[PDB]
Amino acid sequence: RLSGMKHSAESWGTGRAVARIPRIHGGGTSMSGAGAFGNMCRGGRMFAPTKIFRRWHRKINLHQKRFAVVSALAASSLPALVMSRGHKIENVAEVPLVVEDGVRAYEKTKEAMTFLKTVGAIDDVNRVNDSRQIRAGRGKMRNRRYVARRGPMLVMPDNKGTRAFRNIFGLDLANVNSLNLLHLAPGGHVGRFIIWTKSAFEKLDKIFGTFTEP
Amino acid sequence: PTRFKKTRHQRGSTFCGYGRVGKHRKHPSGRGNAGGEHHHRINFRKYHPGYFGKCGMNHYHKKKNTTWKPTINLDNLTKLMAKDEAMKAKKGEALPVIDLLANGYSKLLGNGHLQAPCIVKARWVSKLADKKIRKAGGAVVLQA
Amino acid sequence: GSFMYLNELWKKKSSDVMRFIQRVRAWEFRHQHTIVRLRRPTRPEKARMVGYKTKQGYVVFRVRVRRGGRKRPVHKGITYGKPNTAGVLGRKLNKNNRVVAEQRLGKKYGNLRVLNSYWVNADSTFLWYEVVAVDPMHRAIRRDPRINWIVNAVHKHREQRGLTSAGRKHRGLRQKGHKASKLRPSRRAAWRRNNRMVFLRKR
Amino acid sequence: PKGNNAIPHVHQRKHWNPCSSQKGNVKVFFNQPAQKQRRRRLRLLKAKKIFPRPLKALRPQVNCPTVRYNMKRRLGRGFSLEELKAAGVKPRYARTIGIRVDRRRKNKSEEGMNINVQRLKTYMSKLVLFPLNRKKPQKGDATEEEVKAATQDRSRYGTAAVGGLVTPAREAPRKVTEEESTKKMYKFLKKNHSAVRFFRARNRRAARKEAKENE
Amino acid sequence: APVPRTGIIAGFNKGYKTTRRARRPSSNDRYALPHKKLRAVKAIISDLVGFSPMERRVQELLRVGKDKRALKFCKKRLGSIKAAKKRRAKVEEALRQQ
RNA sequence: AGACCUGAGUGUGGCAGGACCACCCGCUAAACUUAAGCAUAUUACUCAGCGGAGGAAAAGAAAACAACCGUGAUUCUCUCAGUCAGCGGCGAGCGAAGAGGGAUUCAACUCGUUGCCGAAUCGGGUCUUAUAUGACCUCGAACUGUGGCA
RNA sequence: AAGAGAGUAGCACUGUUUGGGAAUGCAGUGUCAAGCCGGCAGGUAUUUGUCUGCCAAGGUUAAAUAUAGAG
Ligand SMILES: [K+]
Ligand SMILES: [Mg+2]
Ligand SMILES: [Mg+2]
Ligand SMILES: [Mg+2]
Ligand SMILES: [Mg+2]
Ligand SMILES: [Mg+2]
Ligand SMILES: [Mg+2]
Ligand SMILES: [Mg+2]
Ligand SMILES: [Mg+2]
Ligand SMILES: [Mg+2]
Ligand SMILES: [Mg+2]
Ligand SMILES: [Mg+2]
Ligand SMILES: [Mg+2]
Ligand SMILES: [Mg+2]
Ligand SMILES: [Mg+2]
Ligand SMILES: [Mg+2]
Ligand code: NA
Repeated sequence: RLSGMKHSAESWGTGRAVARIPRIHGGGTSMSGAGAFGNMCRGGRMFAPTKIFRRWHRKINLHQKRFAVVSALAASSLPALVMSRGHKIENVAEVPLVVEDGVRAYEKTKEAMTFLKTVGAIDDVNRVNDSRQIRAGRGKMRNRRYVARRGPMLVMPDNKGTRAFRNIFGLDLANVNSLNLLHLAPGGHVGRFIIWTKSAFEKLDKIFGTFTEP
Repeated sequence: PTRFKKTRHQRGSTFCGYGRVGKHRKHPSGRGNAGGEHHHRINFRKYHPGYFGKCGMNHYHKKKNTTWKPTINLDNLTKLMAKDEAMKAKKGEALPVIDLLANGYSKLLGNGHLQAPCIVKARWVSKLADKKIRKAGGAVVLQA
Repeated sequence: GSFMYLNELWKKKSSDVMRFIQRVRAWEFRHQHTIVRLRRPTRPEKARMVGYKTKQGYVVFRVRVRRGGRKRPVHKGITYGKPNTAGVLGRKLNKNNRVVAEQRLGKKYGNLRVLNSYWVNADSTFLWYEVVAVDPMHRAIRRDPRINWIVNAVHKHREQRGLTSAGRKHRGLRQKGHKASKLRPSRRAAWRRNNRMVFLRKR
Repeated sequence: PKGNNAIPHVHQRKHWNPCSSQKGNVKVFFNQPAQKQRRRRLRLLKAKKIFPRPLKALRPQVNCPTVRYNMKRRLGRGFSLEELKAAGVKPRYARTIGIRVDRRRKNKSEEGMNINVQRLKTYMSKLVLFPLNRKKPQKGDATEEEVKAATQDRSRYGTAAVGGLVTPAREAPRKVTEEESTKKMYKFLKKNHSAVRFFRARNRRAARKEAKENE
Repeated sequence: APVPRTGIIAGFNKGYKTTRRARRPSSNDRYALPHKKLRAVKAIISDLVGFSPMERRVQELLRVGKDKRALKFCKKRLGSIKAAKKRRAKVEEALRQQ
């Protein structure tokens, strides 16, 4: 709040053959008599300084938030929309993809990689691996040095049994009890590739309800 | 967002829509509601006729919890009944009992055509409402 | 007991005998210094009522203050600005003389802690109060569970911050409820509460 | 040009905004999610330390004042002395076994007292009350088996001992009698209301009429 | 035994029906009781110190027979009509008992 | 010649003084500005000035609300509420409180006074591994009342 | 069986402060209580009679709160 205004500056007035901008007092510094306090002056105060009570956050209606999550889920069941978003699902047996519950008992990362290759989901994780690169612009100076694309998302009935799937680059884990719209539609575009476990798949009817049953 | 404002469209117009004559100066006509009876009189009299002056008695230390008294009409009573109980209420049979206090109502008014007989518990009631509910086949029970 | 007779006698300050005693005492006080140390309080029943005990570490002083209103210290009586701010002789101080006597003793003897005070005498130009003080470094004070709370550093110069009985009086803290809503924690704290602009995260 | 607008009363004429010359007077809530985590962490730590005591002490049930909230019930500050005497517990002792005591509250009714007495009797039967020293147990103290079989109440309201608040039940559907179908309820209510409203005017009329009887 | 209420919102004894209970005794009710020992102590002191200049003026007015003027004098000094009436009664008693 | 009261000198053991001052407590205290002029009003019980603490400070245990089917120390938050409360050249403008949902909460104690006792108290010295809430001594303080019980 | 804080509370004048309006709080001076039918409060002034809630003029006290140019 004090930036650019910590000077005892004053306008010289008219009759001295100079502009009427405020000028710095004193002498013997090469700064004396220079312009001050103006948004057009060097070392001056900026126009409309930014404040911290700007409205950073937003409110959204509860029903509208639930509407968006439902719509983004229905889009993930259409293979045309999945391909249009950018995922590689040419080797996937069926959409939506549902696998057995045994993947929760894995403990070694090698087992997870073998499972991904079996169901044909390894093409998408390979696409994310190759896309890794250094960000362009000032962003690489602000703790955002690397960028990468979004791969498949694996949905589990709870927040357990994820030790073997963590550390795999290009894979995301989700909990069916709290689905995030920021993950279901990255960048605002629908059609994310989702792999379901059987236990999590069977809970969808109870969590969201039907057209007649609440 | 700053990219939808008129200022983006006005880059290069030199006047931003305020005119070569007249210009954009600071506080002509004064600040706030100044001049309500001098040089702004026509606006005030035309749009806010009852602004200047007093009216009525005063009430020191008003407690609005003492005057709480919401109202409901006779024609909206079925919105409080059970979803099943209506449509099978008859003249001389068992009838649902509605408590207005538990639903947040104080006085029962008598507008409209009653749709089903019932027994209503209320604090206050109008004379027309009492007549209509009695004719239909219901009753009013006073509660405090 | 004997307290009742002493208490009821001091409720007759307008009687002939009490006026005679006070008149002689006022003449004696007029010829002493502004601050005087006493061996014993002149109103022992009143002193014990406000927290004095006959024990080592307790002391009593008598302090003199000048009666009348306040005069604004403006050169030659000239005030500037709007006429609403004029006037040099008719305005009054916002704290009472009882607390002015306490603060004068406290600022003079910095090794003591002021406890309370009470009224003693008055005349046409002077007022006299007696102040009870405690020495916090004494062994008997530090080992007494009823008074050792005053040793803690949070009670330093409590009379300069208006925390005594006299200071509470002019702050409005004798009142409660609807008579003290705008000054109850403190006048400044209430003003800060009612005037700060609040920004919720999701407004 | 001003048109047809509301007259503004925005109330922003003091120095609240921080600038180069003013400190300002503002309050923001950027610490809201961090403080939410901190309060939960402290509650969890306190529960671990005081185990197995319940987090919340027992409290009574009271009626909300004013006609607007006449029909509601909530939790009070502490149990009254008359309630404690009826239950059979001393006030000072009751404070050591997690019962809140309020010496200012008065009953004024029997329905309220009976509810709160029942709460105390239910709680006293469910108490365990570990002995002071295990080697020598006193009278009315839980044995070792009850001590090891002990859990901690975590309910935010201490209802695991007694339960929720108690209100009268709703009325079932019934049949209308014939006094109910003939009585005029507005006539009955209005007459009672008028007795209080015109008490003074009626008294003056009677006094003047009585004064005209000096014969 | 407080009066039981009716069941309606208006009229005399209005309100919801309960079972009212009598007020409990308290230690605050010891006020308004006579204070015999306090009264006796005040009598001893009043004997010792005697009268005051204000009380002598009221004494003279009562002797002449100006009761209304005595009340006006007392009310100005004490600031309350109830306080003034108590002061006049006290002086009347003392004169009678002397 | 000797006590008591009041008042000095010296000696022994201690404390105060300055800094920091964002937040907090007490005092003192403007004008620019707005009112399209201006004097009451507003800016504002704010800036400048003086004094005083802490890790927080201040407040706190009803001479409180309410008028109900009644609540129950303090502090803070949403709301009550920019108020069909109220103040104001009734102009410009200003402006709270009870109640309700919550955060916190095993939260409360005490002196004087009244009644029964009447140095049982404090300081100093010595002893008990101990400047003990212990014991003994003390023409030291204290009956112009320190302590203990209700 | 007793008692519970007096130049204190109140009142008048003057000044200031408050949304507080026949006077919300406070300060100076004058005057100055009650407690064998007590005192204070109950948001329009006075006198009289009821009802309701509390019992001033001494003291200590964690947590939930601030850090708007500090360490
Ligand atoms: K006085
Ligand atoms: Mg500057
Ligand atoms: Mg710069
Ligand atoms: Mg123009
Ligand atoms: Mg022109
Ligand atoms: Mg913080
Ligand atoms: Mg200093
Ligand atoms: Mg410091
Ligand atoms: Mg300005
Ligand atoms: Mg102007
Ligand atoms: Mg001008
Ligand atoms: Mg300052
Ligand atoms: Mg403190
Ligand atoms: Mg203001
Ligand atoms: Mg008292
Ligand atoms: Mg304190
Ligand atoms: Na102008």
